[PDB]
Amino acid sequence: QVQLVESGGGLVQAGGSLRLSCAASGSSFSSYTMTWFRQAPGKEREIVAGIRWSGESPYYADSVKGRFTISRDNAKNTLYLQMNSLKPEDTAVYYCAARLVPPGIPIERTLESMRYWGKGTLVTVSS
Amino acid sequence: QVQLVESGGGLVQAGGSLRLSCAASGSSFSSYTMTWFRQAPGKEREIVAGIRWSGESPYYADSVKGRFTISRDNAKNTLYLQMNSLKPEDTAVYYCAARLVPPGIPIERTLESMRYWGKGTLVTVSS
Amino acid sequence: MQRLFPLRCLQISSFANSSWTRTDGLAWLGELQTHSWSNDSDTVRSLKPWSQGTFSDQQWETLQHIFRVYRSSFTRDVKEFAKMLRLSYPLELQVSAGCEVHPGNASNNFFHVAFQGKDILSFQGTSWEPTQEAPLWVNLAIQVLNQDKWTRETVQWLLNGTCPQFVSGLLESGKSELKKQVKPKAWLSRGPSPLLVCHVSGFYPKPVWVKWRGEQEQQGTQPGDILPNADETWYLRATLVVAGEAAGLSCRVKHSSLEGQDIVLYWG
Amino acid sequence: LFPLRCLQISSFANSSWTRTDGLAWLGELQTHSWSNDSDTVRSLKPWSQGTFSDQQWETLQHIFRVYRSSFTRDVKEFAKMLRLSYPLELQVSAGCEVHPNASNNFFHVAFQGKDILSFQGTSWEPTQEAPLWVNLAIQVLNQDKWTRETVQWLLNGTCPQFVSGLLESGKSELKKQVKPKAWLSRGPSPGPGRLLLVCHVSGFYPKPVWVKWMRGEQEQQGTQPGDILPNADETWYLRATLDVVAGEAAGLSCRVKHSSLEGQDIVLYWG
Amino acid sequence: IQRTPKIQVYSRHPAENGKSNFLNCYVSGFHPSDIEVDLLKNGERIEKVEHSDLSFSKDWSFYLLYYTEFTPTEKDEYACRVNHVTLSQPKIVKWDRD
Amino acid sequence: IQRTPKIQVYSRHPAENGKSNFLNCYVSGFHPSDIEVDLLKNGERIEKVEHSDLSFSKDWSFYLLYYTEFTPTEKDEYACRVNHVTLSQPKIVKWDRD
Ligand SMILES: CCCCCCCC/C=C\CCCCCCCCCCCCCC(=O)N[C@@H](COP(=O)([O-])OCC[N+](C)(C)C)[C@H](O)/C=C/CCCCCCCCCCCCC
Ligand SMILES: CCCCCCCC/C=C\CCCCCCCCCCCCCC(=O)N[C@@H](COP(=O)([O-])OCC[N+](C)(C)C)[C@H](O)/C=C/CCCCCCCCCCCCC
Ligand SMILES: *[C@@H]1O[C@H](CO)[C@@H](O)[C@H](O)[C@H]1NC(C)=O
Ligand SMILES: *[C@@H]1O[C@H](CO)[C@@H](O)[C@H](O)[C@H]1NC(C)=O
Ligand SMILES: *[C@@H]1O[C@H](CO)[C@@H](O)[C@H](O)[C@H]1NC(C)=O
Ligand SMILES: *[C@@H]1O[C@H](CO)[C@@H](O)[C@H](O)[C@H]1NC(C)=O
Repeated sequence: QVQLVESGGGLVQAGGSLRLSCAASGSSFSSYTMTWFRQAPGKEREIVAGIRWSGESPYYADSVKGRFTISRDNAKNTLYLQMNSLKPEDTAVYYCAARLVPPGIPIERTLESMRYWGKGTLVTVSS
Repeated sequence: QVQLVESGGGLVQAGGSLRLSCAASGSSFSSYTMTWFRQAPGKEREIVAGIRWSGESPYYADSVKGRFTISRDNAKNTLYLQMNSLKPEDTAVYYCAARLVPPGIPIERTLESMRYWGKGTLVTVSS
Repeated sequence: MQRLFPLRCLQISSFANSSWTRTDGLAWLGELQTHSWSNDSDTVRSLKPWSQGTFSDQQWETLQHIFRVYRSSFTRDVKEFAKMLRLSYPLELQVSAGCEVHPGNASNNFFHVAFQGKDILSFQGTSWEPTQEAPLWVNLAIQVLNQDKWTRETVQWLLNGTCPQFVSGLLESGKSELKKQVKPKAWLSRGPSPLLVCHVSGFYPKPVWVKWRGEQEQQGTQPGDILPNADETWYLRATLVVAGEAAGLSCRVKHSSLEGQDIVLYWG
Repeated sequence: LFPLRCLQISSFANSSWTRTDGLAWLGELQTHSWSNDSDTVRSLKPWSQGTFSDQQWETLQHIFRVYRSSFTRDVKEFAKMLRLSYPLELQVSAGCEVHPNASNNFFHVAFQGKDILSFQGTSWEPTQEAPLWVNLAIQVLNQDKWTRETVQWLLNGTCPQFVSGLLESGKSELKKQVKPKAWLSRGPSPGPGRLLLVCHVSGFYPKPVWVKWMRGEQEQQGTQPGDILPNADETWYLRATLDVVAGEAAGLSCRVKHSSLEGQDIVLYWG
Repeated sequence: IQRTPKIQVYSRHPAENGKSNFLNCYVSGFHPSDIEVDLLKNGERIEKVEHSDLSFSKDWSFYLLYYTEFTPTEKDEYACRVNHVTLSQPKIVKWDRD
Repeated sequence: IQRTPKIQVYSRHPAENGKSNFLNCYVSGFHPSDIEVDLLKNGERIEKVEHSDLSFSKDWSFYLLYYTEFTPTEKDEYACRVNHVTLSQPKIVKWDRD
């Protein structure tokens, strides 16, 4: 129902900024819970951020609070991850994920329920 | 029947070396056809190498011949992938896989028949 | 001091053959119909100004997409089951699902499926369960259905999460109409001698009490069915007889809207 | 020709008692035995492993060990799913034959002594005259893509290679020729004044044999051949009888043709 | 199995000649859902007839309410005509006044 | 379905009094698989009796070979006793020397 394609990855210096984007192909993109995952070298894949409907507070992993911002442009079927104050431990392959979640479910209880996944984009933080 | 756990992933410079390992839990590990797969950012998962019984020539994808070596220690229930002369295009999440294949089947015809998978480990080749 | 207003979502799916099918739905909150879902419509239609509860437009559109995909997928899955299980058309399938919010915020739900007018299976907890003494093919249907982990997760979300929050919003948005009290009007008539008949029409809500002399109520009163009016009120007929004893008999009507002022109609 | 026949006998007295036993035939010789009280398939011949390595053979042992327990578990679940009453009797006949070139295989399952389903191509197919509930079982079995792949591997790959290895490792015993020994006897009179000439032929290997009562070059078309019965030493026994008038019982002989005799037939004359 | 429909005809208000009113036909307890219901005036089908959405009870049997605006007279007779797979012919239930 | 067993008794070598030999009892074509086979010498059960593994034919019916080493004399009588659900009484098939 939804196909995901990440872009924007690349090489960036420590303390710099970089914006990731995820183009979604599907019918009702605005209804989907969208998440960002990442897998660092030698580490397990982990949730980064999550977003759903307008007015709701997005979810953020503790390691990215105050540095990363997740947002979405429903008119463009695009998910964004603005990564500021980048650290070497942010080097990872970042994955876009989606799940159709009905109302009444807290977003933190759906982070392990993603159904559609992108193929990832690599972000490398030098220095 | 078999549970697989990869380890050894990490950050490595171009031209360097790194060895991956896969711990298997099961009854008759030596009877299983063991394979390594990898999924690069933005690309589909693809076969890297395959190995079966002692005395048989292991399988290698054309892109890794002369650089990667697959081996197994049946006494330790462990599968190994020795990665030498690493290139940036070798950056991928590497997966351990297994399938119980009876005799009389060429190994090349079983690479799309893997049944048990590990969660994978990421290797990134910088520079 | 509290009354219950369960949400009942009803689905009527009819399969005349492999090429003619329709699915229609309705939503009831207590005795009031809040939604209508026609096969020729792309969306579930709201029947009340408060039918959306407290869900936002985006939350409601999410449910619209879920139900839109579900209707087409249900239709396709039934046709495959009939081919898989070699069941002959016509097929009549009904779904009764929903929940209720109890005073004190407790909640419970239900999801029952019927085939040709008989229960065959239901959703209990996180999985599908067959009805006791069900046809043999239902075991295969259960076997296939429980392999679908995405649908099982979505159904649990809807029953345990979406429905209780939806009902809570509806109980507040429609509190005026759900607690409304409409006084009935009654009148007497004659009937074929076996027969005094007492008509009661126009009351809301549904619970009512009607029985036939002074303080002694003739226990031989024949109450009919509580029949609906077009304006969401109700109608009830009560009949009663020895020809001589009829002189001096009275019809007594008890209803919540009367505030203790019972309607008393004496014959003559 | 030496086809490989793998036979399985699974009995379910009830939900708490079951046993599975198996055997393997290569041509007319039993090469393997599989008892419920054993963890492994047992070799009956020094060459029963064929040309498979120890690792290749251990792979097959693990496959059959898992298959036996899983088959037992799946049947008991089928009986509950399909409301089938115990006792249950199931038989499996699977194998292949290599032709000197094209090859063919088979996997037939019987229930209470009657065919119910078989493996055709890549999936399970019900017998034409099978009970209605078999379709539900077929539907469940065809959901298992791993078993379907493994069965196809065993029938189309493992079995033809196993037969070829066995023909090489057991070439001496499979090509063995054992000469029969014959002897004459008397039998119950077929009627008044009639005689029953009996000709015994025992100890020959392999099974194909030719025995008839003859007068010179004329074969008595009334010869009654019996069944070819097995001996404990993997040889065979055959009895041939002829009802005859006592006077005719003169100049009659029993002639035995067998491959081990290399054209030198055994001729035993009456008297 | 199939269930035959129960047919009940009644008016919203008491019948008063010359006063507008609503005639109701409540069809319930039938299965399957396919059904044809018509309101008749002197044996002819009334054009402007509305119906509630088809629903069903706890026992899975269906029910339906048909209604129409009408002004009764002394000689006019009204009836409800229902057709269903359980009926060999259309079942006509006349509206009995009083 | 049920199939009654066919019972055939025979010796490995021709009967010669005082020379060791093997007595065979071949039971075939029966269903179900549960069966009881005993070899008797002068009415008493022979102790050392072996049987091949239970097998079945193309038509799914079962067969079994029972055998024992023995040395016959002029007065000794040998028989094979078979019991099966298809048999009202145990069938005793005597070994005929001639
Ligand atoms: C819960 C209510 C919340 C508030 C509602 C407010 C509005 C109310 C108004 C109208 C209500 C009308 C009635 C609604 C009924 C309940 C709707 C529940 C929707 C659940 C959606 C789940 C996700 C989805 O819609 N799932 C669908 C799509 O899934 P999928 O695309 O991921 O995969 C499809 C393919 N696959 C092979 C199934 C994997 C899925 O296909 C449905 C399955 C149907 C499940 C029930 C079946 C029960 C048995 C049927 C009979 C079998 C035998 C037949 C023999 C002939
Ligand atoms: C034959 C190959 C050459 C070598 C031979 C060497 C000699 C061996 C000696 C003697 C053997 C004699 C018997 C042999 C029989 C054939 C063996 C074939 C083994 C195939 C193994 C497949 C993998 C496996 O072992 N299959 C098993 C394990 O799979 P699993 O662990 O993935 O679990 C599956 C669970 N699931 C829910 C089904 C998905 C599997 O459970 C059995 C399948 C049954 C297959 C046959 C079914 C036939 C019908 C059953 C009854 C239906 C009706 C019931 C009514 C009550
Ligand atoms: C299927 O049913 C519909 C409605 O009952 C009917 O119009 C149509 O002709 C039927 N089709 C077939 C192929 O019977
Ligand atoms: C119900 O809607 C579906 C989907 O639009 C359509 O295929 C079907 O023909 C409709 N049923 C009718 C018109 O009876
Ligand atoms: C089941 O079968 C076994 C073996 O025949 C028998 O001992 C037992 O009594 C049977 N019944 C139960 C309930 O185990
Ligand atoms: C056959 O073997 C299985 C597995 O070991 C065992 O559970 C079963 O009891 C055995 N059957 C017998 C002992 O009759």
